[PDB]
Order: sequence, then C-alpha cells, then structure tokens
Amino acid sequence: LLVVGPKFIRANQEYTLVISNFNSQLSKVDLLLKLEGETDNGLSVLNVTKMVDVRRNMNRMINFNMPEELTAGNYKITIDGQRGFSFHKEAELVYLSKSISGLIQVDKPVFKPGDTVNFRVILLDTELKPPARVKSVYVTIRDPQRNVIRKWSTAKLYAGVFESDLQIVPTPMLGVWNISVEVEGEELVSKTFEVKEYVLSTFDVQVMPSVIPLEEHQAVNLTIEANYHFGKPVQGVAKVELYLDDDKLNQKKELTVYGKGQVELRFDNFAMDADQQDVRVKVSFIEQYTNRTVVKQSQITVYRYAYRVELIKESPQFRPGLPFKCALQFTHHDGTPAKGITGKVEVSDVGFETTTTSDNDGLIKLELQPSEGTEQLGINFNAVDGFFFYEDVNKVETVTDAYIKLELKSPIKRNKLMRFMVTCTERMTFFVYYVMSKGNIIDAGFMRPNKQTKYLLQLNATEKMIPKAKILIATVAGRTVVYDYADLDFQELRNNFDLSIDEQEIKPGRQIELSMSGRPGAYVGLAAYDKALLLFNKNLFWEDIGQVFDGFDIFHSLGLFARTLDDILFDSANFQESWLWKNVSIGRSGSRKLIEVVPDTTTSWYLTGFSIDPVYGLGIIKKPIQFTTVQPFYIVENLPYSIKRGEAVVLQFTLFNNLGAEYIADVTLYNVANQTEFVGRPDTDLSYTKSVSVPPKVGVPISFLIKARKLGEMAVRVKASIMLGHETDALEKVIRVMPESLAQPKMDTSFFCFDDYKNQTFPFNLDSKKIEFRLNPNLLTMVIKNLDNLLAVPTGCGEQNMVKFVPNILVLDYLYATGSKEQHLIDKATNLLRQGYQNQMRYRQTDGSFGVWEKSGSSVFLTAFVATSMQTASKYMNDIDAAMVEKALDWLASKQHSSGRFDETGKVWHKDMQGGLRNGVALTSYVLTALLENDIAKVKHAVVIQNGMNYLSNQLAFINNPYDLSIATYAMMLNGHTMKKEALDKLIDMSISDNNKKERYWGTTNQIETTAYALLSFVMAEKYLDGIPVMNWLVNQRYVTGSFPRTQDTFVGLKALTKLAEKISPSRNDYTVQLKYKKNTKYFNINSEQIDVQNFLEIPEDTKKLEINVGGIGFGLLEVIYQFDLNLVNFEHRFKLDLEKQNTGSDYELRLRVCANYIPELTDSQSNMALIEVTLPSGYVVDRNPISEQTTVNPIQNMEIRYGGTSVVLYYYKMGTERNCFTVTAYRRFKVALKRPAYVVVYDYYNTNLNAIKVYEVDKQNVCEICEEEDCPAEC
Ligand SMILES: *[C@@H]1O[C@H](CO)[C@@H](O[C@@H]2O[C@H](CO)[C@@H](O)[C@H](O)[C@H]2NC(C)=O)[C@H](O)[C@H]1NC(C)=O
Ligand SMILES: *[C@@H]1O[C@H](CO)[C@@H](O)[C@H](O)[C@H]1NC(C)=O
Ligand SMILES: *[C@@H]1O[C@H](CO)[C@@H](O)[C@H](O)[C@H]1NC(C)=O
Ligand SMILES: *[C@@H]1O[C@H](CO)[C@@H](O)[C@H](O)[C@H]1NC(C)=O
Ligand SMILES: *[C@@H]1O[C@H](CO)[C@@H](O)[C@H](O)[C@H]1NC(C)=O
Ligand SMILES: *[C@@H]1O[C@H](CO)[C@@H](O)[C@H](O)[C@H]1NC(C)=O
Ligand SMILES: *[C@@H]1O[C@H](CO)[C@@H](O)[C@H](O)[C@H]1NC(C)=O
Repeated sequence: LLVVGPKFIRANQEYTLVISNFNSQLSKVDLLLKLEGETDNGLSVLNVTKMVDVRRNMNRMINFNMPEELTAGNYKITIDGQRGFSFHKEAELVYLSKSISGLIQVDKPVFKPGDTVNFRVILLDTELKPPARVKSVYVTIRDPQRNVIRKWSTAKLYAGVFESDLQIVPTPMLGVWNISVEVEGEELVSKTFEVKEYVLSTFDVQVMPSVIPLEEHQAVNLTIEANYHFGKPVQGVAKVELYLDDDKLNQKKELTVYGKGQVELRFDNFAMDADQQDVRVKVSFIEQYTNRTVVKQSQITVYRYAYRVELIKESPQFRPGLPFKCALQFTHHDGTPAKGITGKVEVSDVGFETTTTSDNDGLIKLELQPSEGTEQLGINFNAVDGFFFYEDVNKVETVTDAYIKLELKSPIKRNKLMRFMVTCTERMTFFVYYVMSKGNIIDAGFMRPNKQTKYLLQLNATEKMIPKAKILIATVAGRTVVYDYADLDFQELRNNFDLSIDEQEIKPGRQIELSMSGRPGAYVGLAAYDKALLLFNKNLFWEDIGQVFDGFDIFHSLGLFARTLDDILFDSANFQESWLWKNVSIGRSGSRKLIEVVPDTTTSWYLTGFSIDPVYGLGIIKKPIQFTTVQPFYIVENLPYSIKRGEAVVLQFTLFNNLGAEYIADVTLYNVANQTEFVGRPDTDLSYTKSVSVPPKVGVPISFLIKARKLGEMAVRVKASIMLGHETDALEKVIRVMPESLAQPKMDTSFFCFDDYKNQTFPFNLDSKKIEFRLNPNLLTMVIKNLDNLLAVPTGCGEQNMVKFVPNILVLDYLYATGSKEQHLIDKATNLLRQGYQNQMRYRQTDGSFGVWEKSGSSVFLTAFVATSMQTASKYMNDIDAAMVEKALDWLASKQHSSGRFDETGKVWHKDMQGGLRNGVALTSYVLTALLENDIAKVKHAVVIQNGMNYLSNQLAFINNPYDLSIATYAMMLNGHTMKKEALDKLIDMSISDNNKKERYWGTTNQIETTAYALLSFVMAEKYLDGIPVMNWLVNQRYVTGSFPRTQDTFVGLKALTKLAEKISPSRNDYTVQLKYKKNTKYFNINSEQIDVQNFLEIPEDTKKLEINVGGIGFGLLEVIYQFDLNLVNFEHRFKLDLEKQNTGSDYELRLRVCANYIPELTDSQSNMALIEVTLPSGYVVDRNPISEQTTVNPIQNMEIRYGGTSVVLYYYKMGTERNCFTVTAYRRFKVALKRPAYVVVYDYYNTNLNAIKVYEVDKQNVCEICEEEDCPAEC
C-alpha cells in the first residue's frame, strides 16, 4: 500500500486521502480509517471513522468533509488494516486557522536614531490573489519594552497591500522593535526591526592587497583603510609589519594615512615551496591625536601563476549512467577569463583524456559519460607551464539508484489537454499520480504501463487546478518508492510581472531608466537595499515571498504525508543608505517605465520588486537586479561643531580620487554672507581656492585657515573638482558660532484686550545689547512657531522630557476649542504629539509607573502627570496604549494612604511638590487634580479621589503655604467641593498686589507655577475680570519662545493663559498698532483674528524710550526682546563651584576636576534637581565615557553628551553642602588658535536665581603653531 493525503486541515476544507494497492499477495485490501481530533481544552472534536476496500492494482479516493466547527488542538489520520491484512500506520495533521497568509516588508534591517522605518504589509489568499474577504488589517508597532508606540486600528488594504511609516525619535529606545499585523482578531504575521546608536570614538581598519601578489613580483602592494563607525575617514599613522618566514620580522614601513593609503613592501628573495604561500602582515593604526591604536592582522596569499582554476559543475553531484557535463573556468588574478591556457585534462574513471586550450571565454568544457558503476570522478588537469588542478566529483546519494523522471511535454493551457513524458529505470507495471491545488489533492490515478519504461500521460486541466497546481508521480522499484514533482502554473492566468535596466552603464549621480512590464493596473512595489546593509542583519524578506510564489521531503513540501509498508523505504534525489522605496502602477498598456536618480555614492546595490493584481494575483522578478556604483571623486569634511568669534580655525578636508590616473584637484571655500574671513587675505574676498595633486585610491588632505565673523550658523560651503572639472563634488556643512559668555535674553511683555474701540499708549523704557520688537496676535503664535524646541535648558529627565509632549496637548486643546480653520497648525501639533508620546515611553518602569530616569527613579508626582497627560492626548491620537494608562493609574491608586494622602516614594527633586514637610498637601492636591481631569479616570477611580478630597477638606484651614493651597483650591474647583469657595478666598487673601502696575501674583519660591494654578481656579470660578491683573504678571514672566523659563511653569502656565484668553478675547480682531521711536514711526495692522502663523518683527536700534499706540478692538501681545552679549565672568549664588585642570602630560588631552555643592540658608539646606553643564574650549571633544572620579555622596543620575561632544550635561537628584565632584576627559581634535576661554555651570533646575558659573582657560594657541605654509602671516 501507498497511503497519501494532505498534512493540513481547514475549517470548511475537503480532505481527499488517496490509497493505492500494488500489494499483489491479496486480491483486495480491507481498511479502517479513523480521523480523530481534540481541542487544546481537551474536548473531542473529530471521530470520523470509515471502512473501505481497495482492490488490487487500483486507487481509491476517500473524502473526509470537515466540520465548520474546528479549533486548534491535536489531529491525526490512522489507516489500520482489517480482515487478513496486517497493516497499521498513522500520521499527525496540523490545523491552519487562516485561508490567508501575510508578509511584512521593511526597507532596512537596522535603524540609526533619527530614521524613518518604512514597511509594507502584504495579504495573500490561497490563490495568491488579494483576499476578497479582508478589506483592512490591524498593525501595531512595539518598542523594545513592548509599549504600543504606533497603531493602525483600521489599516485599509489596496490590492492587498498596506503601506506606512514610523519615525524613530532623536533619542529613542534602543533594541528590538516588533511590527505585528492582526486579521479578524488573530495575528497573521510579525516582523522585527532593530535600533542601534552608532556613536563612540571607535574605528575599524582593513588591509588588502591592492593587486594580488605574484611570486614573480617579489613584492606585496597594500591598500590600508581606516574609517570610523560614523563613516568618516580616520587620520593617523599606520605601522606596517611583514612576515615572510613564520614569526620572523622581514620588514617595517610606516605611513601617514588619511583614511586610505598605499604601501609597497619589497622582498629580497622569496622562493615558495608550493604554488601558493601565505604571508602574515600586521598593521597597527594609531589615531592622530589620541594615540588610540587598533591592530589588524591578515594572511595575504602569494601565487606562482597568473591564473586560478575552478570547476563549473552542471550539478553538485553526478547521476551514474547519465551524461554529466561540466567545465573548467580559467580566471585571471582579479578579473578576466584566461583566454588561451594550454593543458591536458584527464578523467581516468571514464578513461577521458583531452589536450586543449582554454577558449575566448576562458573555459575547457568536459562532457563526461560515467557508467553504471562509477564511484568518483577524478578530473585531473596538468598544464604546459606546470599548473596543477584536481577536484573530485561524487555520485548522487543513491537511496535506490533507480529513478523516475516526469517531463511536462507542452504548455499548460486551461481546459486544454496536459501532456507529460514519464521516464523510468525499470520496465513499469504501474505508476501513481497525484494533483495538488490549494493544499488538497484535486486528482489522482493508478496508471498501468505495459511493462514499459516510457509513458505519455494525458490529463484534462480542470477548473480546480487554476491557477497554480502541482503534480506528483510515484512508483516502486525493488522495495523502495521513487517519485518526481512537476509545476503546473497557468501562465495565461497569472501575474507576469518583469523589471529591467537600460542597455547603458550605471553612473552614480546620473539617472537610470527602469523598464517594467506586467498586468495593466496592477500594484508594483519597488525597493532597493544596500548589499552591505543585507550583511550581518539579514544573512531578508525576498526569500519569504520567493517561497510564497510556489509551495528534504518532497511530500511535506508538496503539503502531503506519505505512508507505506514496513519493509518499503523512500527515495531522496535532491556611509550607507536606503533608496527607491517607490510603488507604481503598470497602467496604460502593458508596461510603465519609471525614471530615477542613482545616489552619488560608492555602494553595491540590490534592487527588488513585486506586483499584485486584484484579478491575476502575485507577480515577482526572479533574481533581484544587482549592480555597484563607484563615485569617481569626493571630498570629506572634518570640522569642529562649534567655534567662537575671533578664534583662528583650521578646516580640514580629504579628497578621494577613484579615477584611473592622478589629477590635480581644486577645492574652493566660499565666503557666504560675510561669515568667513580667510586668514591673511583681503576681507572682501568672496572665495579662496587651493589646488592639490590627488593620486588614485589615496586620501589627500586639504585645509583652510579661517576666523568667524558673525555669530549664529556659519555655512561652510566648498566646491571641488578634479580632471579639469569633469568630476565635481560639493558639500554644505555648518559650524555653529557661539558667543563667549552664557547668554540669556530677557523679554518684557504687555497685553491688551479691547472689546470696544479703545485708544491707549503703552510706554517701553529700554533703559552691549540688541533689541527686537514683536507684536503677536495670539498667546500661542510664538509657542507654535517654536513647539519642537521651547526651552533654553536641557530636558533629559522624566519630568522635563514632557516639553516634547504637554505643550502639544495644550496647543491642540486651544485650536479645537476656538474651532481653528488653520488645519496647517493642528497637523504640526498632532504630529509632534505622537513623537512626544514615543519619546516619553522611555521613562516607563516595569511596574507600570513612570520614573525621572530611563532605567530607575520611579516617581508618584511624575506617574500622576504622565499617566493623566496621556489620557487627555487620547482624543488627539489613536496610537495611545489605553491599558498602559489604566495600569499606570492603578499603580498610583495603590500608593495612597488611608487618610487620602499621597507621599513621594523616591528622592526629592522638586521640593515644593514632593515635600512631605507640609502634610503632603502639594502632592495630594496634584494627584487629585490629575485624576479629576479625565472622565474615564474620574469614574473608574472615584473611591480613591473621594478619600483625597476629604483629606484636603480636613486640612483646609491648616494649609498656610501659597503653593500648596493653589493646587488644593484647583483640586476642589475641579471636584466641585463644598469648601471650594472657602479655599479660593483663602488663596486670594495671600495674593501680592501691585496696583501701580495692574499685576497680581502668588509668591515665594515657585511663583510662576503657584500663580498659574491660582488663575486656573479663577477662570474656573468665572472671575475673569479679576484674572486680568493676574495674567498681566504671568505674560510678563514668559521666556522669549512664548513658553515659560522651565518645564512645569510652562505646563501649568500656558494652560492658565489660554484658559482665560478663551473667555476674555473678543470674537474679532480689528486694530492698528503704531510704533513711535527715535525718528521713525512703524505701523502694524491686524484684521483677521483667525490667522495664527502671522509674524510682525521690527529691529529697534539701541535707542531710549519706546511708545506704542494701540487703537481698536481685539487681543494682542506687545513683546520687546532684549538679547545680551555680555562679558564671561565668574558668578556664584547659593552654589559653590570650583574647577581644577589636572596634569595629563599631553597637550592633546584635557582633564578637568569639577566641584559643586549647595550653599544652604535657614530651613533651605538642599536644592532641587540640579544640573551641571561642561563646555569645552573650541576644538576639544569628549570621548565615549568622559566622566571619572565620580563622588558617591550624590551620584550623577544621568549623563548627556550633546553638541558633537562640546557639551556634557549632568543630572543630579539634588545638592547639599557635601561636595559633589567628577572629572571630565576631553581631547584636542581640531587645530584652533587664539582660543577664547570656556566655562562650567551648575544650577537648580526649577529655581532660576540659584546658579554658579566658573571660567577656565586652556593653552590659547597661536596662528604660527597651526597654519599651513601658504596661509601663514609674515611673523612666522
Ligand atoms: C502606492 O501606495 C500608496 C499607499 O501608500 C497608495 O496611495 C493611496 O491611494 C489611495 C487611492 O488609491 C488613496 O485613497 C490614499 O489616500 C493613498 N495613500 C497615500 C498615503 O497617499 C497608492 O494607491 C499606491 N499606488 C500608486 C500607483 O500610487
Ligand atoms: C467513534 O465512533 C465510532 C462509531 O460510531 C465508535 O466505534 C468509536 O468507539 C468512537 N471512538 C471514539 C474514540 O469515541
Ligand atoms: C605596486 O605599487 C608600486 C608603487 O605604486 C609600483 O612600483 C609597482 O609597480 C606595483 N606593482 C604591481 C604589481 O602593480
Ligand atoms: C478530456 O477532455 C474532453 C472534455 O470535453 C473529453 O471528451 C475527454 O474524453 C477527456 N479525457 C481525456 C483523457 O482527455
Ligand atoms: C562683516 O561683518 C561685520 C559684522 O559685525 C561688520 O562689522 C563688517 O563691516 C561686515 N563687512 C561687510 C563688508 O559687510
Ligand atoms: C484715537 O486717536 C486718534 C488719532 O490720534 C484720534 O483722532 C481719536 O480721538 C481717537 N479715536 C477714538 C475713536 O477714540
Ligand atoms: C600621543 O603621542 C604624541 C607624539 O608626539 C604626543 O605628543 C602626545 O603627548 C601623546 N598623547 C597622549 C594622549 O598620550
């Protein structure tokens, strides 16, 4: 017996099991079949038991109809033999839930921080068409901590394809991410992608023979190449050591390498023993200024002959008895075919001997004929010049050595006859055939040849075979089963997509014509990967879709299982990038030719492309189109990130020439907008050109000596060209020109609100500096035109990093409230809200809470804030992990005391908020505030709230601190408490009033916050008019961006301001602003209250008084922004900072010892979350981990190396009197002369006034110590 059926079952699938009786002992065979099944629960699902007789020399096809109600578990078919026949074999069956399978394509395997992950999702049914059932999917992407960063709740498919993207933020969560698609609630497919940060001063060296060495050369030529992980070439010295005879030193050369270098190593006498001898070469690369060394060793092979030979076998093994063709490929050492090598090829095992010469294509073709008994084939080649080559060819792993071959003798048209040619070793009594389509046996048959070896098998192509089917033939020779498969693909009914390149060569930077043809109106999905990108990461989506295009067990591959008798056996006969993420339609007729620009870069490409027609299904190209591009010539910069005014700077560059010859290069550094003064040249010079000879495959330096003129951003503009201008390259890089001192701009603000036509005159005493006047028709115009960066301070902590999140909610809040017709803004804010969400997930802890730090530092304050913060944002973005919020609110709820009180579990970094020294009134009121602002949260946690509101009620007459009370009041105001009015009046009673200014604030330490909470409660209690003097103060405390100086104040402040201005600003703006100063009078007009992005500058020169006349109806802010360039000088206020530059014994290394401690006062003996910034003198750069000597009194909770290693930021928890110290290690990596001094700063985060700055000087170098001979002044 031969029992064969599918190995898979489906809900409503037929199961046709085909039994063949060739056993001739009996005249019939009686069989019992049981197909049992059991769910994962343990419930019995299947007990379909059938009995049948299979007569001699025929087939019986059995159908098992499957119950619609199948669920995954444990299934198997059992063919046990009844009556007089001893037979019992069984085979386990798998459940396939879906009639569809899916594919996730991603443009890269790994991503650098600021990248955009691109993905396609492809759904295909069992016919390789787009599923007519499924219209959309459910795609979510999770970060390395499983957080739901994005989500497509209803991702509509087009031609079974969903295309989308995801931006990885500036400072993201590193590791493995997880795209996962879901259909009808069941996960269909899942792909991972990685995110790694490629920083550090770590570099790689490679050594290779520039030309494959011959014995005849008596010399080794080398290419030495050292690049940083960044992609930039390394400058340094290469120490070369060559070893000809074992570990005995033969030679030592040294060369300065600028990324790429050539070295020649000559020998005295080198006679080899064989025709190939290895040579060990050690290279030691010493990084230019640090002296950091990387050693690379390699075995460089030397050869006797100028050619090598390989054997091009038609197949890896020969079938004994059948002609085995092959050839010898003669390859020149690196390159051509060896056209004309004479020799004799000898295969003794067939008795074949030929003396010939390699042809034009460099080949000698062997068409051997091994007989029935041939073990190995000894292909031996001996040449007239003595060259020797022998490689053995072995026979196919003969499980039988008696085969059956099936050959489809004509094209497979639908309905038309299918003709096949069966060839078999034995004279056949019988053969079986089976036909699979859509995972089940469609047709079978017991064919009986008349003791023949050949049979012309003729079958009708039925409709159940459309469009992809597969036929399988089997028979018995001896007591072993032999078989063969054949593909039955109706080409006339399938997607015949093809993609091609032009008949021209591919030049990097130039454009190429892509010619593709296929089904009209079909979807096409192009992608091009860097072949080097498919390195350690893929070694790849293409194989999966290649595998999905069609279909060593040739049954389990055909989707079947096979059983036979106990004595019968089975046979077995066997810089970088990402570009061209396009998707096009075949359209018009039968081909669409898209035209594209090849990236200007030295890289090996890999170009794929699939196609999906709604009718015709999937199409694919065979091998991905593959080429490489070598950019002829390019320049590479090596520039400091920041320089100061009046320092002399060497801008280094490196030219690479990849052309055949050595050509002179011109490099021209341009003076863009008076930015750049070339040292020793007339100031009116617009450019400066130098010219250098550049050898092939060698890096050559070229530098310019400059000093910066204007502050801000210096554009470093360079054009280059070799070979008379035939090959050009240019770069547009930027060095940032910093002031000498830590500059901080002040901004005085006035606001007007006129409902009825009103004239008024606002004076502005301006009392070195530069001034700018701004009129802004909305609180948020300055804010939104700054969103992505609102604060002058770093924000690398859980609380601070919310500036990327919260301000966006509030800007979205307002725009929807007022019903803004400026969708243009809403878009920016909504986009930034999402990226803000992702950024913040980095501060999620394991227990569901949020912490001040990435790894540690869990916090109650923060958890309340972040949790409820997100709950609000939910109405503006789909992507929020709804349960993740709930689980964060639940962590919070449990942390409450029995009184209803909340304490901060973990260190104190925001004192007024996290201080328990005042009944924890602050934190309690805050947490209650957070819960109350969300309708879901208010109901779900109502019991926790009720306990808190009572704790406040019992505390109300006891609260005597303005901060605490302001929130307690806000809580009650939101709550709708009975004692709300009381609370607010007790707050009002604490207010500082200045009637000679129309200002009202709430005092001591955290004024901006307290006052904001206060105003919120006002607007709540409809005290709008009384809120106007409150606002007047707040608006005047704003930072230049439109926000407030710090994090929290911004958050509560902007909230307060928008809230009042919602209820006080007139429905229509129609007014004129007259600006009188010095001599001039400027005029501004506002007539559309609508528009937000609406800028009104004017730069007053250093004048005296300033007089503004507002006339009409509307809202407005009159801002006057003083910006300061001051002298850099030491200052201390309630912090004591000290600097000491320890000795290193190297000019090219700075180590600075820094010491900072808080100066206490009265009850205040400890600071808030304190940061230290370290600025380096121009040219210096900090390494990977530049900090050492760290004190354990107060430990650095977080480090931030920003600004291309110019600045190190150091987050502490707090500072006491106990000295907190460390030591920075920087390296002078750029030539900068006349260096102006740097500084270190310590500050309290949430208290502006408490800070300390200390200046320090490094050896300020001179112009002569730095200039190249051409640019040098006479004094050298
Ligand atoms: C290429 O794929 C994109 C999906 O990114 C398809 O663009 C969508 O087209 C439909 C109409 O067919 C629109 O309703 C969507 O708004 C489009 N989405 C986007 C993001 O623009 C497009 O169908 C595909 N094919 C071609 C030829 O452009
Ligand atoms: C299944 O049903 C058949 C016939 O109805 C019976 O003979 C057999 O015992 C049953 N098997 C199981 C495992 O329940
Ligand atoms: C190796 O390079 C050196 C220097 O460029 C040259 O003298 C020699 O001809 C080269 N050898 C070969 C085999 O190209
Ligand atoms: C298949 O083709 C036609 C269907 O109309 C039929 O007449 C013929 O008998 C069939 N059989 C074979 C063996 O081709
Ligand atoms: C170039 O820069 C400075 C800007 O402070 C200015 O004083 C100087 O006159 C400028 N020169 C020209 C030609 O604009
Ligand atoms: C406002 O000022 C203008 C011009 O100075 C003056 O004519 C007028 O009295 C004022 N107008 C109103 C409507 O108050
Ligand atoms: C590196 O070696 C050079 C050799 O001149 C020396 O000047 C310098 O002091 C060394 N730097 C360090 C960091 O050891």
